[PDB]
This record gives sequence, C-alpha cells and structure tokens, in this order.
Amino acid sequence: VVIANAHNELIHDAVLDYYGKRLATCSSDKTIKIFEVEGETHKLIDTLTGHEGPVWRVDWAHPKFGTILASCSYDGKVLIWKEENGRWSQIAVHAVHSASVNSVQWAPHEYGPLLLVASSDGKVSVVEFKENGTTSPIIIDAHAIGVNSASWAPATSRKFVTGGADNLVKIWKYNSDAQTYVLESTLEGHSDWVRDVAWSPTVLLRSYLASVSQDRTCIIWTQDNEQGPWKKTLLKEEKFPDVLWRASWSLSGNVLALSGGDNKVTLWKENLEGKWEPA
Amino acid sequence: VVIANAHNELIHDAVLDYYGKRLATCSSDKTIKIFEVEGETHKLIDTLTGHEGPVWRVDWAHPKFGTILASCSYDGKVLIWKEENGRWSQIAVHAVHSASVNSVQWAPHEYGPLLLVASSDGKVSVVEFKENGTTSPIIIDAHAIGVNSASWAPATIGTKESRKFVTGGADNLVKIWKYNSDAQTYVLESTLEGHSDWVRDVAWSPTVLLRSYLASVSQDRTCIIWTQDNEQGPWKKTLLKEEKFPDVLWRASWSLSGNVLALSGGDNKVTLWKENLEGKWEPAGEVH
Amino acid sequence: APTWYGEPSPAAHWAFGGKLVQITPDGKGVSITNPKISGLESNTTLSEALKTKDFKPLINQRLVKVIDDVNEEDWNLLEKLSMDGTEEFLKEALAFDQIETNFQPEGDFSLSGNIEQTISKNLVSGNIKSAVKNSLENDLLMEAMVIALDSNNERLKESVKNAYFAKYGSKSSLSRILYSISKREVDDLVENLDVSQWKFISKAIQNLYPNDIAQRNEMLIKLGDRLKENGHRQDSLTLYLAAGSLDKVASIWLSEFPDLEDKLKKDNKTIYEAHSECLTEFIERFTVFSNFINGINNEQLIAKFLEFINLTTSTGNFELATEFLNSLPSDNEEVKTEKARVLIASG
Amino acid sequence: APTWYGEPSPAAHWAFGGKLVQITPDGKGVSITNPKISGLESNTTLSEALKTKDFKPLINQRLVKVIDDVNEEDWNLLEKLSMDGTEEFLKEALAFDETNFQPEGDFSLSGNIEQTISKNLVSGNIKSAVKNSLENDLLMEAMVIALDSNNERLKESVKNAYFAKYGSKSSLSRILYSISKREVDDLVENLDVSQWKFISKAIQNLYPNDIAQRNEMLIKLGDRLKENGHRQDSLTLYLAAGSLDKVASIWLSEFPDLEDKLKKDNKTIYEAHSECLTEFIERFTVFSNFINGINNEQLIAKFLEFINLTTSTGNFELATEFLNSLPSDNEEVKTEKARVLIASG
Repeated sequence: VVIANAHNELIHDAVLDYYGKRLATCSSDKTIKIFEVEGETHKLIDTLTGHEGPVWRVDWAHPKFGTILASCSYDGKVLIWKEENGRWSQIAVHAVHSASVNSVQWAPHEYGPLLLVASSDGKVSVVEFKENGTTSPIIIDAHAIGVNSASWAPATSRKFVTGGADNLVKIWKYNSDAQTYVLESTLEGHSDWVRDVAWSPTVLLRSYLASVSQDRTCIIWTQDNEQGPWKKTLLKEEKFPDVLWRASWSLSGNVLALSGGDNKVTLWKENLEGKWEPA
Repeated sequence: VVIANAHNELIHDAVLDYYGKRLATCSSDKTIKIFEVEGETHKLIDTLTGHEGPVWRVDWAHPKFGTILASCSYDGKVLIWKEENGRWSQIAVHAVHSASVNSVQWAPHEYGPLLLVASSDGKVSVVEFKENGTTSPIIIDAHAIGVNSASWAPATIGTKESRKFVTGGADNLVKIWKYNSDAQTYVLESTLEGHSDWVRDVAWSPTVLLRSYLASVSQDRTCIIWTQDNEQGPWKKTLLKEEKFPDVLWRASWSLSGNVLALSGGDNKVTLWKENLEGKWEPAGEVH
Repeated sequence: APTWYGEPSPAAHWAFGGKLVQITPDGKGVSITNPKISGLESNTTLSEALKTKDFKPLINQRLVKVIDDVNEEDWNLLEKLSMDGTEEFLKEALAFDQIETNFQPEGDFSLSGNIEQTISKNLVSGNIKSAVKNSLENDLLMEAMVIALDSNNERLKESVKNAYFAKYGSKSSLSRILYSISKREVDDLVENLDVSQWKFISKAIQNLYPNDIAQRNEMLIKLGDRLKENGHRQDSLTLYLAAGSLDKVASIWLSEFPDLEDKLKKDNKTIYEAHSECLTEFIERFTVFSNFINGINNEQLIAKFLEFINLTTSTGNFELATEFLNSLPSDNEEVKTEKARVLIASG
Repeated sequence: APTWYGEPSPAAHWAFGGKLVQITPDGKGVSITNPKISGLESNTTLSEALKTKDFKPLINQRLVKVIDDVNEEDWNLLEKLSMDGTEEFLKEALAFDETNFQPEGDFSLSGNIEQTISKNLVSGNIKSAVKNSLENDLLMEAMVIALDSNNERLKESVKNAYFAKYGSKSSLSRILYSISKREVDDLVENLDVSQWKFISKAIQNLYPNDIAQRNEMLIKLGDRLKENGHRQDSLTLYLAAGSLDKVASIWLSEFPDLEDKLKKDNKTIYEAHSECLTEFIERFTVFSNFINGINNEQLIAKFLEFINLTTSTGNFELATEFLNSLPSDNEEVKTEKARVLIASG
C-alpha cells in the first residue's frame, strides 16, 4: 500500500492512530495531512495549518480523550489538534521552549492526557490540559547542546527516557519531594548526537530501551530489575552504513524497527543469547 | 304270667315257640291246645283233636318252615300240625311204632324239617317230609324195655355225618348215636352207664363253647351231667349233686345261652343250676 | 311203686328271652316267668344312658370297679370327656404348656478379591439377578439373602431359599422345620419329627388345612398311628378323636380284647363270667366313646355287637337289644333274622 | 558534514494489527505494510477449524508436535474424542473390562431355642419367630422367615440387624449397606479411588432421573481422583458432569510448569510464552467443543492475552471470535471489542 506524493516538500513523520487505520503526515511545507487507508487505496481528509516552520513530528493520542493529534516544529512550539463533528481545529498551543521542538509524545492513557516534549534548547516539558483548558507544565533542563527525543516508559512510578545531542541517554522518574522529574540514570555509550530513544512497551520483567545515533550505531539498553544497572548491548558489532534516525518498537513481540539514513529500514528481534538478529 | 285251667285233665307238656310267644300244651284229655300269650294276657286259639290217648309231649318246628307243631301220645302215633291263616289242621301222621311214643323233637333247622322220635317199643325213628308231603323214615332198635327221650346235638359249626342225637332208656342206659353214610342210618357211638333205674329224659346243651354237655335224669332220683372235650374222646360222668333228690327227676332243659340247667322233679319243683370254676354244679339263682 | 306214664311234673323248658315255662302245681295250668339268675340282670344303666344320652351314671359305675390300669385311663378319659365335652377336651389336650440396629460407615475401605468385586459390579450395574447367583456359587449365603430380601422377584427370592435348605436342612432341625413351612407341607413333620413333639405337628396340621378337613383328618390319623405304634396309646386316642376316627379306636380296643378277658378269667371267674363281663364292658366303653366322636362296617365289631345282643335278649330287655340291632347294617341276614325274632318277641 | 534538522529518513513506526508505516525514498510518499516476522503467523488452522468445526487437522497438528508426555494424553484424549464423539466416548470410558434337598429319617427339636421358634411359625405367628431368632445368633434363619412375608418393617428389621454386626467386617457388606439404603455418600467418600469406575456406576444407578445431583456427585468424585493421582480419570468424570470449570482450573494451574518446559527447549522468553498460550487456547477450545459447558478470572485474563497476539498477526477475524465468547460485561473486553472493530472495519 503506497500513498505517493502526500506532500511536495520532504516529509518527516507519518503515524497511524490507535486503530492503525487513520494516517497522518508532516513535513517542511509546515503542514500536517490526515489520510484514510484501506486495502491499497487512500483518501486525503484534511491539511492542518499553523506551524511557522517545518513540522518535525506527530503523535496520536489515546481514543479515550477524543480524536487528537499533537505536533511540534522547528518553530519551537507544539500544537494539539481535534476532529470534533467532522472537522479538525487547533484547540491548544504549547510553547515554552526557545528552540526547535523535535519530539512530542502522549503518555500512557492511564496518566491522563499528558504530553512529553523535547527541544534543541536542552529542556524537556511535561504538559497536561487543565480542567478549564490552559496549561501549567513541568520544565526541566535535561541535556547540554540540545534534546532530540523523549519516550515514556510503560505504566507500573512514572519514567521516561530522553536522548540528547550531548551523546547521552537519560532515564527520568517523577519525585514528590520535588514535584518534578529527577535524573535517575545517565547512560554513556554513543560518541555522537543521539537522534532518538524508544522505551519498549513489552510487559516482561526486563525493560528495553533502544537509542539511535549520529554515530551509526543502535544500542539496546536493558534492565533486569530495580537492583540491576542499565546494560549496554550494540545492535550489531559493525557500525551501520549511515546515520540511524529513528527507533520504534512493535506493540507485541518486542520487535525493533530501525530507520537508517541510507533510507533503509531493518527489523530486529532478540534471541536465546540476548543478542539481536534480523526478524 | 299264668294261664289257669288250660285243660280239665292233667297237662304233661307246655312249650313256647321260637319267639317265646306261641304256647302249645297237651294233656290226658287227648288234645293239644295252641295259645297266644302276650303280656299278662293270653288267648286260646284252637284245640287239636285226633290223638286216641294221652298226649305226652310237643315240639315247635323252626319258623322258616311256617307254623308247625309235632305231638306224640300213648296211642303210639305222631301227628304233625300246621296253622295256615289262624287255622290249624292235621297235616301228616307218623305211625310206625308198636307202643307209646314219649318224645318228639325237631332237629336243628339246617337239617330241614327232621323229627326225632322215641318210643316204648325200644325203637327210635327219624322222619322228614318229602317234597310232596309224605315220609321215608329211619328206624333203629335203640334200648331194651323202652325209650323215653331223644334229643339232638347242636348242628356242627352241611356234612350229614356230623349229625348226632342222644337217647334215654328204661334199660338205665344213656346212648349216643351218629349218622353214617355207608349204613344209611344212625349208629351207636357210645353207651353212658351211670344210672340204676329208668332214664327219663336226656337233653343236649346248645352251648357253643369247647365242651359238650348232656343231662340225664332218672327215676333213680339222680341227674348226671356228661361232658366231652374230644370229638372221639370218652364222656365224663359227673353227678349234679352228691345226694339223691327228694323224688324222681322227669325232665331237664338247657337255656339258649349261659348253659343253665333247669330240672323238674316229682316234688313238683324246679331247680336251676350253673357250672362253677371247680367244674361242679350249683344253684343258678336263689336256692329254695 | 314206679309207673310208666302220666305222672305229674313241672315239665319245664327254657325259651327265647330268658323265659321259663312250667305246668302249674294243680297240673291244669301253665306258668311263664323270667327267673332270677345271680349275676344276670337287665342292663338298666345302659338303657337309661342310651335313652337319656347322659353317661355320667354309667361312667361312674364303670370307674368304681375298673380292672387293669389302661382301662382305668380309658374310663378316666371318658369321664373328663363327659364333663368338658369333646370340643373343650380337644382344646385342652392339644394346647402348649426391638433388638440391635446401629451401623455407621467409617474410614477408607476397598473391595478385595475377584468375588467381592464382581458382586458389587452386579449391584450398581442394576443387575440384581446375577448378583444373587454369584453370591450363591460362592458360599456367600447371608449376602444373597440380604440382597433378595430387597427385591420383589419371586423365582429369585426363592432360589436363595432352596440353597439354604440344600445345605443346612440336614444339619439343623430348626432348618428342617423351616423347610416344610416354607414349602407349605407337613408330611415330613408328620412322618419323621419326634413323636414327642406331636402337639407341634398336630398344631401344624391344623394351621395348614383349616379348610380341608379331609386332609387334616388324614394327617391327624397318620400321626395318630405313629404315637400308638410308639408307646403313646393315650395320645393316639386324642388325635384319633380329633380326627373323628372311631374305626382306629375300635381296632386298638378290639385287639386289646383277648388279653382283657384273660385277666378277668384269672380273677376266678368262669368261662361265662369272663366272656360276659368283658363283652359288656367292651360295649359300654364303646357306646360311650362312640357318643363324643363323629361317626358299623368292621366285621369283628359286628360279631360282638351280635354277641351282646344275645346276652341282652336273655336278660329279657328286648328294648335295649333292638337299640343295638338298629345300629348294625340291615344288610346282614343275621342282623336281619335277629331283628325279626326280637320284633315278634317284643311287639 | 552533520546538520541539525531536516535530514531524510524512513521515520518508521509500528501500529496496531502489526502494520509498518514508513516514508518512501522520494521523501514524499507514505507506505503502510504488514512485514513477515519469521515465527509469527496468523493462526489459520484455528480460524478454519473454528468455522468448519473439524479439529481433525488441528488435533493432528498438536499431536504430531506435542511437548511433554502429559500434554500428549490430553491431545490423544481429544484425538479419540474427535472420532468417537462425546457420548460414545464416555461409554467405552466408564464401563468395565444348587437347589433340591430331600428330608430323610427321624429328627427332633433339640433345645429350647429351636422349639420356641418352631412353635411360633406353625402358630402362624411369623412375627415372633423372627424376634426369637434375632435374640439368638439364628440370623440366617431370621432372614429366611422374613424372605417369606410381605411385612416390610419386619422384612427390614433383619437387614438393619445383619449390617449391625457385619457391614464393618466385610467390604461387600458395607457396599450392600449402601445399595440397600439408596445412597452413595459412603462409597464416594471412602471406597478406594482405584475402584472409581464403580462409584461411577453407583451414581448413574441411584440418580438416573436427577441430573443436578448426578453431576454434583460425579464432580465430588473427580476432585477426589485428581487429588489422589487419578488425573486422566478425573477429567473423564468432569467431561461427564459438564464441569468445564474444573478442567479449566486444573489446566490453568498446570500452565506455568508447562511454559517452563518450553523455555528450556531453546526458545526465547517470547517464543515460550507465545507457544504456551497458543497450545492452551487450542487445547481449551477443542475440549470446550465436546463437553456441555466464562466466569473464571485468570481464564478471561489469559483470553484477552491471546487476543492481542492474534490482532498482531493481522487476523482480526479470529480475534473477534474469541472477543465474542468473553463476557461483554468486562471493560477490557469492551474496549478491545471496539478497537478490533474500527481496526478491521
């Protein structure tokens, strides 16, 4: 199934929603597009407008809140969108960062309608939408140089991993006696900017993290339990041909989808040894 | 019960019948008289005429022959009488003797209407009555001087040889006669001596018990009781009592059962006798 | 001087009926009487008794001078029988002198052996028929019983019974009794059970043939024979009485006759004295007993009645004589002839 | 040279149904697909057998690739249950592998006992005869007399007298005691488990027209078997009592150890977990298809689990089927019901 020419400017993100039927894209044209794919057909449904700069990413929210989509852009702001009564409209706007926002992600539906945001300004913001609408977020300084990604850990006590341009990967946990997310662990292992970080939703004892970097390597970080440390495990002994840009875990099977710069997508799974191989 | 003045002349014999109801009598008036006795009442039926002299005895034939009576008399004749419908008639005359006939006795019925006759001529005759009515007698010289009695023995218990009767004579002897086929007549079986004067009567008991009993009675004022245990054995002599009787004894008669002797003497008395454990004789009912 | 003819004389003669005839002293009349013979009287008590139907007087006369003991027991029997009455005598002569349930099943158990295991397979499999058979082919008797005692099948309910008899009946008297009852019979008890428990057999016969009086009597007489043949004379008379069998009592009595007349002979009695008393007493005892029973064909019996008749007519009692002649089969030309004689003699 | 933003890249993502979204190399197109993950395959056999209700193939598959010995019995139990059918199966599974006497000669009532009882009899007093019998060790006789009358209370006063002193010294006596008094409680709870095929017939025999009770007892036994080494058999009894719940519970407890024997068999934590839940679900489905039978939490819980593994295969149809069978009272069941709908519709 292919939807050629969804945009005329280069596209940076395409995400299907909770039912994996409703597509959504974003690119330099500074717009988002909603699609409806079936067998091998497709129908545009709208074009979201507002961002003053190329749009970097989008994330669909859990259906239990409505039909929402979040986006972030080089313009250093985040826009939420809604499809009420049959038409999309900018409900809220989040802009507390002073540089390009590169990632945005809806927390687990159990936490409510929270949003995880990371920016080149080095900070990360956590945002909920009050009873009235406005937003009173959490802002933390999380990386030097710039933050490129941030992902939520599955639900139990709330944790999320960030990936900065300081080559570091970082786990965060919420604390009461601070009313903020505090730095739980710093994981060193990349020699160049970390482009993305994905926390696997696998519900097994062991937790899985996958970080991708400008150094042409993918690292799977794992933690057996609370007393265990985060163990480093290169996805493969040899570096890759080009820069790895994204990492995505399936919802089941704990299968990793790696997006390279040689515009190639490799798939991996774990084996008896604890080493990865092509799935 | 008494029947007074049966005759005007003296009565010599009075006999009841097989039922003990009809009474016949005879007297020196030469007649027989039939009577019918009931309770203490009686009634003269008839008077039989014909005998030309005193009538000595009479005997009633068994009923199976109807109503017949036999009589004998000083006239030496025997006359048989019959009663057909309250009417009596002479039905036969037996006159084969040359002197007085002193006894007549009908034989046990099994032998038929057979009559035993004893005469003073010394003979004895046995007479029946042929189909037609007449007769074919047997005559035997049985005693010297005269015969005064003859009486049959019970019938053996139809062999004509077992017929026996006993006579009594004026020769003092008591004899016993048995019938014999070859000879076609009665023959002497045994003479019983024991009397010293004329035997006057002989009666042979009907007792159906082992022993046989005879009773002689004599002018000698004695009564012998002869017994016999064996058929061919001798006859035992046994005086009725050790002393002579006041006067002559004339008749002796047994009972039908019990073997009780009844004696009649000249003192005009009658004594009853029975046999005891000792085998001797004693009064059979209150002695006088 | 002696003379040949015409001398006076009583010229007596005896005559039927015990009558004596003789010429009267005046020699012109005739007398006819019924002489007195010591020891020879007209049986008045019997005449009365037989007329009244009250034998109390006769029973007592006989009871006062009885001969041997057996006879005494006899008249003694007759005595009681005359007071209490046949029925009340038979009632008094045939008369005789919950538990633990707690089981609670406890603990674990199990079937062991091919036997215990197969019977149960028949029970649950609802195959009660075969369960009984196995219990039997194996010596598990109570078992088969406890089982059949729960079914309402008959041909089966009895197969268990016949098995019980087949091996215990010869080993237990009680078992054997049970056999006959179960099989509704009494032959065995009547024929082999101890003659000492006769009251039990008797009673048993009564309970099996309450509506079959013929059978009942046939059995009571059978039992009766045994008692007699086994030194139980007095009891045999009891069962015979209850069975209304005058024949049997006539035989017991007709046979014990000769001896009876021999003991009287020794009592210093003449041949006539012996015969006479024995006969009269034989006849009395019989006439009496014959009154409380339920009844003349016996040949021997007839000849004695005819013997009693004769002694009777000689006492002059033509009436009593006629009574007896009428109890005999008018088909006997003797009884026939005799009737004639008496008739003519008395009427 | 390195650059801060906008570089070209597939930007791959995974989405429900096991779909992969990426960007075409031209950088202007979106491509959704369902990648082939070696090891993961939609369950056809199950989908096709669940419709054609012929698990011959499915059963033949599990049988030919079974795991431990026990597992083999269950599938065999199902392999044969497949051909013969439920009814015919429970059949082959619950079944099994002198008169006369002639009296002779004299005899006599010896003793008081005999005489008293004999008199009773003849005197038509059948009742006393038994009393006098029991009050002596003449039980055999007491029984013989009673086996002749109609009087029930008497015709029974003896049974209770036999058992009274024998039902404890003889297993067959104790069994009779129960057959007699129309009961099974005793056998069902104390008769040796080895003779169960018997306690089995005593239930079908005493309660042939009262199913609720018939099954309450059959169950009471199954529990006893399974708890005393008769696993295979307790299942047979359950299969006849129509208690899928008992069979389910047993199988859910046996689950762990089963997933462990699989994990030692050179399989990743996922291959094991995956394979296990599948075998259990196919084993439970085929079994629930022959018995007379959701309210068990864990079962539900694990039902939901198989749903997700199925949706991830893209086989939304087989997923809905199991969704239906779950109580539409459970919210998780609710939510997934809705999600699967839109995802497929």
